[PDB]
Amino acid sequence: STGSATTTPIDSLDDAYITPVQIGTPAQTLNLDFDTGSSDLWVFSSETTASEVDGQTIYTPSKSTTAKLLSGATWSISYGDGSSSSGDVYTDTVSVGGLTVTGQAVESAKKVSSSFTEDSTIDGLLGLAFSTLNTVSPTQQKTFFDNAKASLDSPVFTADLGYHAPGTYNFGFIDTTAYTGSITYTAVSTKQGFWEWTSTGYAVGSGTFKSTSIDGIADTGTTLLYLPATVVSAYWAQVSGAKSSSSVGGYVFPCSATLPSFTFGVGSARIVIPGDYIDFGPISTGSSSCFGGIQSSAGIGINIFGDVALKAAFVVFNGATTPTLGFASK
Repeated sequence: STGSATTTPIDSLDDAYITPVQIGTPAQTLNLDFDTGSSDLWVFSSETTASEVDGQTIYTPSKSTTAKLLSGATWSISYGDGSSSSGDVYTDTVSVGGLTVTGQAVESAKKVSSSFTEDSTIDGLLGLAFSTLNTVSPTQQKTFFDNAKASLDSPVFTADLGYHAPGTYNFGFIDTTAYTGSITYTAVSTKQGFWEWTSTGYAVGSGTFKSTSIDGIADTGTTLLYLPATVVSAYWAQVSGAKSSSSVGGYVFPCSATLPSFTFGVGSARIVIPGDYIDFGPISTGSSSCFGGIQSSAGIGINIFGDVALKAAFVVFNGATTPTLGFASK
């Protein structure tokens, strides 16, 4: 089997991407944030505290003839941005882009933190990291990909995120029309539950490439590119007036600037992030200070190849017995 679904930016900045997902019988379609940095499929629901729902579409298990309470199971997750959610668990039929999994754990939110309530466009998350990170207790549950894997034509999914445009998540096949050149594959460590890999270096603009190992995670659920402070300082030093602002929470730059590109290494290959992808717009409405899309990972404890980096590439998440990641230009 295969599936193919379009993923759409939630706003003009590509702060996140939503993909329609069919849950239950008859189908209830919710727009979920596909997150290769976590491993829970959770949704706003008929059980979510009413004051914490503000425009989201909810899953109502009592209206699904295939829903079943997973008796005794609870979940609770906290994300790197400080947001969180928790609740109980149903199993139900879940389909993405024509690919169907029966018996998928659908984690129904009883509580969500304010940033989830405040984002009316995201109806929940669909985790695509390794199932070892799934938070369901006392019986840990499998991700949608893990459940689908054996049925797929090939045990892979691909992320093709757009810059200020829709893109695609494919399951079970690699669309050879969706990228240019060849795909370079690189080793993955699953020891922390992430799609963790080692970039071979970077360049700023037209500058020379610096060969240096940068361990980090491929995380579709993180907006920005978070790298070591040395690398990030070298980037922003090429932008007149750019500075790290403790009050804003990272590097800002004059909105009048033209940003340089940023290149990262994948083995001997190179992925180029155009400068425009690094512009996250005014820090507050009408400000001439703009927020940077490359930020320091110092204090986060891990480097994160988030959407800013991933959207510059066609990315293969290879879930073969020994997982690997593939990157191609596009």
